[PDB]
Order: sequence, then structure tokens, then C-alpha cells
Amino acid sequence: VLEVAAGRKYLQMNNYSNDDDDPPLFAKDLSDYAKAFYSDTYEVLDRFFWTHD
Amino acid sequence: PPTASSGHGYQCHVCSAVLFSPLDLDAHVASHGLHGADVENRKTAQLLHADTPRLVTWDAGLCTSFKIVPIVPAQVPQDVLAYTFFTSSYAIQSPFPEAAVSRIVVHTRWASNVDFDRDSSVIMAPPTENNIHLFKQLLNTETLSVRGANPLMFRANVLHMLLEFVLDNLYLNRHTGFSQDHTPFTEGANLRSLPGPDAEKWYSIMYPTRMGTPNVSKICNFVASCVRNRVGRFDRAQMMNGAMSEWVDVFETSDALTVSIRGRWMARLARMNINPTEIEWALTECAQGYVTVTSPYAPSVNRLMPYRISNAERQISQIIRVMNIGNNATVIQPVLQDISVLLQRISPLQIDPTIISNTMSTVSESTTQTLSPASSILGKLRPSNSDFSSFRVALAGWLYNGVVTTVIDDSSYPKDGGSVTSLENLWDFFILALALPLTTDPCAPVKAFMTLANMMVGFETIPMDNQIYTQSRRASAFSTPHTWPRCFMNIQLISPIDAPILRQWAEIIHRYWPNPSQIRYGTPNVFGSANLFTPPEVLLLPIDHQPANVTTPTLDFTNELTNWRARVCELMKNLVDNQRYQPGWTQSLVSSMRGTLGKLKLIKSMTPMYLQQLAPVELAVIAPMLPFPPFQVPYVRLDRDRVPTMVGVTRQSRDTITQPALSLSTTNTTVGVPLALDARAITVALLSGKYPPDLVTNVWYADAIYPMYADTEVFSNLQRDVITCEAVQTLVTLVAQISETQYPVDRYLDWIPSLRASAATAATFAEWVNTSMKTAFDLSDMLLEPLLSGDPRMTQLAIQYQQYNGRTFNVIPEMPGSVIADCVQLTAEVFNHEYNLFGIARGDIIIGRVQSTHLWSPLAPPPDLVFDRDTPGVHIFGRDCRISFGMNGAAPMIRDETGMMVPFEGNWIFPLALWQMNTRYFNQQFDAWIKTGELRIRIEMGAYPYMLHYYDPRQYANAWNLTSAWLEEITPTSIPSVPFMVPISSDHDISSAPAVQYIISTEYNDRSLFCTNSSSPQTIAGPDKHIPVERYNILTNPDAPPTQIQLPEVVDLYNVVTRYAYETPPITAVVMGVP
Amino acid sequence: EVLLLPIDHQPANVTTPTLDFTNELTNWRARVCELMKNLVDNQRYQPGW
Amino acid sequence: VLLQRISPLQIDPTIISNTMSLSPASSILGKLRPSNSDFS
Ligand SMILES: [Zn+2]
Repeated sequence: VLEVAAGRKYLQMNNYSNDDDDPPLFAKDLSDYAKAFYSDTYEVLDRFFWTHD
Repeated sequence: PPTASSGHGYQCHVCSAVLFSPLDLDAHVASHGLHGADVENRKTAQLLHADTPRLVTWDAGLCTSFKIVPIVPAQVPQDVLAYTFFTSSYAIQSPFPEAAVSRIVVHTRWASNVDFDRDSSVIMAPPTENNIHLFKQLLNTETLSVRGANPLMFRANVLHMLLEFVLDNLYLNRHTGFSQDHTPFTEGANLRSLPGPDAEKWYSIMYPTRMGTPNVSKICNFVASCVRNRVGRFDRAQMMNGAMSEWVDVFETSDALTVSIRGRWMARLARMNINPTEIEWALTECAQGYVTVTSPYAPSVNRLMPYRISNAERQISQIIRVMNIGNNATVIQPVLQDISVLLQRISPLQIDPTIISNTMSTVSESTTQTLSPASSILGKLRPSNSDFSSFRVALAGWLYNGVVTTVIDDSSYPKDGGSVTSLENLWDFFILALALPLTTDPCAPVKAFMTLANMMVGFETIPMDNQIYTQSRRASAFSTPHTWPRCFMNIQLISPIDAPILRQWAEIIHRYWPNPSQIRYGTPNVFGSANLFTPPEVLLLPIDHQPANVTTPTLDFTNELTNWRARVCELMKNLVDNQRYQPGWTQSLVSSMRGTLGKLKLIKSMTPMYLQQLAPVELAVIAPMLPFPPFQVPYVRLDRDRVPTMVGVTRQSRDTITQPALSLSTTNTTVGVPLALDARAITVALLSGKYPPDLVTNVWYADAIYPMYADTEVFSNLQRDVITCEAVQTLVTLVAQISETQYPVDRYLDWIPSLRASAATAATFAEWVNTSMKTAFDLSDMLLEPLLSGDPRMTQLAIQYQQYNGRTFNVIPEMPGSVIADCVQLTAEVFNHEYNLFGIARGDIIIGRVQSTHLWSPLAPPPDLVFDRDTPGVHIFGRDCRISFGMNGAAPMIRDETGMMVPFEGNWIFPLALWQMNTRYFNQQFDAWIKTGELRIRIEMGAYPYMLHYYDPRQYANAWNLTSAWLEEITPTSIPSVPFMVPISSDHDISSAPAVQYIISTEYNDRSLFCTNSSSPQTIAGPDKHIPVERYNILTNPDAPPTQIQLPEVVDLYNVVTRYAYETPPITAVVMGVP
Repeated sequence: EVLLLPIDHQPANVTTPTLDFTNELTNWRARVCELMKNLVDNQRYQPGW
Repeated sequence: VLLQRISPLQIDPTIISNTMSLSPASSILGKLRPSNSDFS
């Protein structure tokens, strides 16, 4: 079960200051927002997530 | 502290000098050598280490509990048979008591040569003596008489007696040794030799069918009808060459009851058995490759080491442990203490607070200036390696957030305010902001935000929820989820035109606060999963963890805990930036503050890298060997909806509510205690940190982790958990018999009388059970006492926590079976049929005169002497019994239950309570009529202990002296044993003489009678009974297979028993580690 | 023939559960404890702790 | 006194201490003072 850390679909600039007309970034602009567990079979993945929170 | 010394001691004794104090003397000589009990104490000791019970205990004597005792001696020298007939004349020793009347009694473990006695015993004298004291132990504390017992407690006393009868027989049948029969009595059989001083007397007791058969006496009549080839050993497993064959099967005297009990006990122990390969796999997986252990690879010798248990037992044990800990803070603190101790022993990190000094001494700042940030932080921080145990206690508190909650002390806050213009308060903010993310307190982020909010009031402003928790309120008081201000959850109320720095700090907290993670400790193959809310073998952490890539670590600034410090330093840089917040400062001071902050943000410290890479590995390597397993709940990062607001345990139902999932919401007790810490100490340890010169982590841990895994003591706690679950189940199953509980228990002894138990009665009975189970198994500490402080007859175990949403998570562990409760139920089911052997009789008695020369036995009377309810001409009494005196010759009268009044004659029916309530008024009125008149009474009792009196049939005998001293001793609280008169059996004819019986039974109670005139050819006068063949089925019935048992209605007194020769070595004698 | 009492009374038996919230006084104790719990829950009324 | 002599009820304050084991627990213990044994 390979575990890779997803990262930064987006990217923020200086003049981006939380404006009501700025585009939402959906939290995908900072370092670690989720982890990806790749495998070959969903059975193996489902068994992996028995001892994982 | 900064101690000094004063006065007394002076002896240098290496160079003959005299010092100023004994402490100075000690330091001086050290320089020479160097150069050149409350319940809280009981609970604490309980958590730190319990008492392991005694599971494996061996037995070398024959496994029986029923013995045969002669009650009346035979008439060997007589004038009808010459003495040359009997075998006694020739000194032939027979397997059975050669008497005129034998009888079966109960003496647990009478032929046994044990390794370790369990102190429990059910010893019974023969029925001719008095056995009333076996039924007046538990609740019979106010019976004045010595030979008197209270009938409303027979059921409780019998239940306790059966529990003793089971606990006394929790032994293993041991394999001793054999020899061959050099005589022709058997076709060369192998005969077990049991140890002891006098062993010759056992070969005639164990083997009934070896005796010769010269006579037609009853013993020989029996022995001549048995099977020849069922004696001694008939099967064995000889796996090694001359190495004491593992187990054997032998025919010999033993009863099916104790054989079944010990079989169940061995089948329970065999389920916990683990082998060296599994042990070494589990230890290697726990230590995570740092420690290797080896097992052998050869044909074994059948070890027996019961150490494996299910997960339900560990979960129940954990629930009981938390139930003990709840709301104390002194029962849990020693655990954190010694965890920190072994963290100090194992960890390679070393906090040397000279990094801070060496980095602050290089700051460039003028001298014509009344402020100095370097000196200010050095004073606020005070780097001293005196007490950095706060860091380790914080690290250990991560394993326990369900019970313990580490919170920063309020002595670390800025003393009622603090403003941004004060350098002390700025450094206080920095210290708190670094120290807060390392605590398991869920309100740390809001406490940090409001530290800043308090610290800058009058400069910026934000709207609060009410006028109590205003912005000037002390920051350390926001300590619940309800208290978090609305402007911290809705960011657009901190508008950047008014509170720019405060909005910035809020966004920084929301985005860059540390994230939880997990490490996956342990191995639940051999051990179980003690954790209750997290999945098995997972360990939650308040910070991210990603392993290391090399074993020779070197510095890097690429981790979460360093990015947090960078962000805090950046915001403090922005804060010091403006002249709005420090109008009086100068350019030199602003530049010096910049220099100190920029030099403090990049400080070559190894502590963050350690916390990322190595600390969770050490926690996971230490966890499986802890005496008290971790008890965690999730670490919600910053969401308010999910913060846990309680965790509570239940130990009894609430109402007419049988289901724990429905009764758990309103019958729990909250658990948890906070521990204060030191932000100064935590931040000093977090800024100062360094490794040894060239450490190689694999070698370091490989030779620092060895001892704690060579120490095998966690294996002996699983047995304690087994015993805990067994005890709780036995308590439930036994209390359900005298009370009305929620479980689908079975009921066998409802025919024995008993009172209406209340809470006090149930609690007392539970205490008796607790003490009786602690006496066996050799326990000293508490066991089952956490469940006794409430109502023991509605018990149930369950735990849960609740979130701020009100969504609750509960854990109702399933109760596994218990061999001890199963065996108690089996013994009760056998008691239901074999009650006579334990001294009890069923039915009721019929008090009335019967005079005749007949020889029938009162324990088996003829049919036309008993009467019952549905008999014509019988009067039933009980509801309002009134007597009316007779006048002018007319007879007195008593009132029927239906309102009629009758004289003193005929057949009556009393409740025993009705007699007891009027024991004296009734004796004077009735006894004169029972003795010589025509009255007859059937006192209905249900169950009663009896006593026997034998008399010679050829002489006048009379029962009134026995049956009057019983009636006049019946009492509103006690009754003595019921005396019966039994005649003696005679193997030759005799002359008859009148007898006068008064008491008789209403059923057949003559079941303990074994044999009458066992040495004579016949029994001609009196109750005769040959040897019971049904008791010896596999020996008289050739078609029955050798392993058959008819359990509920016969005990069988002789059968095949299996004997083991396993060996129980310690773990370390089999699984050796490699140093 | 009447004896007034400031509480309800029921027929007697010793085999009745301790925790029985049908009982008036037990119910009163439970309700008072529940309200003091609700008072202490949020720390809305105890600043300075 | 007559009720006290004919009643089955017994009043022992040790139950509170056994169930208990600024420390609100110790606070209510000191405020109930179970060691006193006057229940007139
Ligand atoms: Zn010296």
C-alpha cells in the first residue's frame, strides 16, 4: 500500500487577500491537506484501513 | 533548589581535613572519587503492579470428592456363621468399608496430594454426627443457638457451598508413574503409584477389581460381575525416548463430577496456550526490529504456558481500571512519572540550555539604552537543566487524554493583563505560543488567541459573546468549548481596518496549527487490544510523524514544529513593526528586537526534528510493555463541534431497563483529572536540544531497548485480566440465583427456601463471593470491589464519551463465558439429583405417632402414611390461625384456613413459618395430643438438614425424647437438624420389638445409603441395599464405552481419568534474546 | 381515621431496586443533581476558575 | 427516640466516604462532615 502526500493543486500570490471576489482555493494551496493510499485492489485497501484511523 | 549547608559534619578522611557541613563533606569526597497506606495508595500500587494469581496447580492424588465411611460396625463374631467365613479373619483388605451400614459422604480433596492448596474445602461428618454448621455461615449472624440454623438462608448457604466445592477442585491431574503387576490378580496391568508416606493402602482403594473373590459376600458378589480388562493404564503418548510420556489414560476410582470440573479447567487453560515461535514473533513486532529474540527449532516436550486472552477481557479490564482511576489525579500521576523516567533512560535527545545563551550573546545592541530584548528573554526564560521532566510528562500525557488532560499552569500567564508595550509580556506571549501546541488540552488554540487578545486591549478591539467573558478577562479562563468567542469562529468579525494583527494571528492559528497523526504500536496476535475507542493497534498523536531516512541524523529546518515557530516569530515581527503599538521606542530598539526575533526563529535546535522522527517511535516501542495500557480519544485539531466534553463509565442499570445501550446515558460517572505544566520549561526544552557527537540511531536503540524487553512481566497481567473477567461473571451468575436480575440465567435450586433479598443482602453475598474467590488463587489486592460500591444485582459494564455536538460514542464489551460459572451451574444441576449426599433432604415431614414392629426406614416410608393437599379429610391452615379454649369439657378448637374450627385430631398441614411464629403457644397446646392422642401434622419445609440415630431392632425404642427436643427448639429464627430413627440391618434372623416413630419423610431420601451388611451373604432384617451397580457403569456393563458418563443423575464413582506431564517454564527460559 | 403525610406512600417490600426513579425522593435527588450539572457544564457562571 | 428504637433503618455516613474515595470531592466531604453522628 503506497502512501503519497498530495500537494498544491493551486498556488497563492501576494495580492490575494481573502477577498469576496477572489477565487476560492478549497484548502488545496497549502502543504498537507490529505494523504493518498494507492494499491492494486480495493480489498487490500479496505483491509489496510482496519488498523488505520 | 539553591540549597546550602550549615554547621555539623566535618570528616574528610582521605586528606585529613574538616569541612563546614556533612553535605559539603559528601560533595568533597565525591569530587575525590570522581577526579583521580490509604485506599489511594492501594489503588496506585494496584495500577503500577497487580497480584498475579495461581493458575497452574498440580494434583498427584486420585481425583475424587466422595468418600465411603462405615456407620455401624459389622457383627463379625456371631453365632450363626463361623468366623472363618468372613474375609476380615484372614486380614484380606477390601476396597469398600466392611461394615453393617456404609454410606457416602463428601470430603473434597480427601485422597489428594496437591502442589498448592486453595484453602477452600467442603468437609462433612457422617450423618450420625451433626452437620448443621455447614448451613449457618453467611447471613446467619443472629441465631442464638449453637446447633441452630435459619431456614430462610439455606439457598444462599448452599450456593456458597457449591462455589467452594468448585474452587477446591481447580487442579491439574498430574502424572506420577507406573509399575507392572507381578501377581496373577490381573493380566499384567500397569498400576499407578501415588506419592506419600503410606502408599500401600491405596492399591486396594484405586482398583476395586483386583481383589480375590473367595466368598459369596456382597463385596465378592459385586467384584465377580465386573469386567476384567479395565484396570490401570491403557493409553499413552510417548513422543520422546525415555522422557516421561506426555499424558496417559488410566482406569481408577474417581467421580464424574470432579473429573468433569477438572476437564473443563484444562480445556480452558489449553485455549490460552502460546508457543515460543509466536512469543518471539510478538516480541520482535513490538520492539520493531531493534531487539531480536530467538526460539528453538526442535521436537518440543509439550510446554504449557497460558498467556493468550481475547479482546473482550482486556477491554473489560481497561474499563475497570479507568473506573478506579476516575477523578483522583494522584492515582494517575505516578504512571506519568515513571513513563517519563524510562523516556529519560531510552531517549537520545539531550537538552543543554547553553545554545540559547550562546545565540543570545551574539546580539548587537547599544549600551546607552534602558531596554534590552536579549537580557529580557534570558531573564524570562532562565535556561537551567534542573527540571526538564515537564517535557517528558507532556510527552507521556499523549498516551492518556481520556483520563488525564495536561494544561498549562496559570502562573505562566502575564499576571492580570500585560500589554504589547511591555517587553516581558511580549516574551511571555512567545513562550506560551510555543508551549501550547504540546498539550492535550482541547482549548489550547483559543487560550493562545485570547492571550494575545488580552495582551492588546485599548489598541485593538473585537466583539465578544457577552459582558462576562469580555476581552479583558483572564485568558486562562477560556477552558471549555462553550466559551470560544463567536469572532474566533467567524473570522470576518475581526475586520482588518481595526484589528489587523489580531485577524492575522487568528488566520495563522487556523491554518498552521499542528496536525494529528498516528504510529500503530503493539501486536494483538499474542496480546489483545486494550484500547476502547480507537481501532486496535493505533496510537494517536497531537503532531505529524514521518519516519527518518538515515540513522546518522543532521540538522534540518523542514518540519511542522519549526514552521510554527517561524510563523510566530514572523507575526511578532509584524507586531513590533508599527509605531502604533510602541510609540516611545526608537529605531535602535526596533532593530535590536528584529535581530533577536530573526535570530530566535532560526536556532539550531534538534527538538522539533526529534519530535517528528524519533519520539513517536519511542512511544510505540514503550507502549506494549506498560502496566496500564493507553486510553486515548481523538485529537480534534481546531473544530469546535467535535471536542469531547466527557467520558464516563457505568456499572449498573437504572430502572426496569434491561438494555445497556438504553440505560447507559443516565447511569454513568464522569472520569478525568487535569495536570498543570510549565510553559517556561516546555519552551526551554523545545528551544534547546542536541544529539550526542556521532550517534547511530540503530545501534543506540538496539542497546538501549534490550533490558525492558528482557524483563518479562507484561505476560503475567493477562492472567490477572482472565481472573477479573471470571470473577465478574461468577458474581453475576450467582447473584441471579437469589435475586431477580436482567440476565437469562438458569435456575435449579428454587425448591430450597430463601428470604426476600434486599440491597444489603445482595451486597453481603457479593462480599462473601469476593473473599472466597480471593482466598483461592492467592490474591491480596482488590478484585470485584469496584463493582460492590453500588447495587450488585443490576450490574453491567460500559463506557462512552460525548462531543460538543451531543453525539455520543459508547463501547459495550461482550461478556465472554466463564468456566467457573459453568462449573458452578454444573454442580447445581448435579445437586438437584444428588442432594442427599450433601446432607440435605427434600419434601417435608409428617409428625405423628406410629407404633409397630416393622423395620421400614423413615427416610423411605410406606405410601399409606403420607398425605398432601388434595387428600379427603385434610385441614390446611395458615392465614389467620386462632385458638379457642374449651369450656365445661368441650374440646378446644383451631381455625381452618376457610373459617371452620376443628378439634385437635386428624391430619393437618402447617407452614413452617406458621409454626415458628407461635413456637411456644403451639407446643403447650399440641404436644400433649401428638404424643398420646390422634393428631398428625405435616410441617411443610421444602428443604432441611437431617441427622440419623440407629437403634437395635430387638429392643424397645421410643422417639419422643428426640422429637420433643426438636419441636420445643423450633424458633422464629432457627431450627435444628431433623432427627430420624433408623434400624440396623441384620444378616441373620432376629426377634422383633416395638418401636415408636414420630417423624417421617414424604419422599425418598435414603440415597446416600451405599451397602448394608457388605461382608455377609445376605441381609435378612432391615433396609438392605447391594452395591449400586449403576454407580459403576463402565465396570459392570460390558457394552458401555470406557468414556461414558451419566452426569445429571449419577456421579459414577469410577471411570477413566487422563493425567498430564506438561511443564510450565518461565518465558525467558525458552525465548532468549541476543545481546 | 386519616393521618396526613407530606409525601406519597406505597406498599412495603424489601426486594425493590435502589435506583428507582419512580420514587419521589430518589427522583428529587436525581433532578437536583441534573440541574447542578447543567449549571456547571459550560462554565458560563464561573469565571475566575 | 421511639422511632429510632423501633425502626429498621441504620444511618452510617461511611457510605459517602466509600463512594467518594479545589477538589470538589474533598470539599463536599468536609461540608457534610460524615464523622459527626448526631441525627436527631
Ligand atoms: Zn579532601
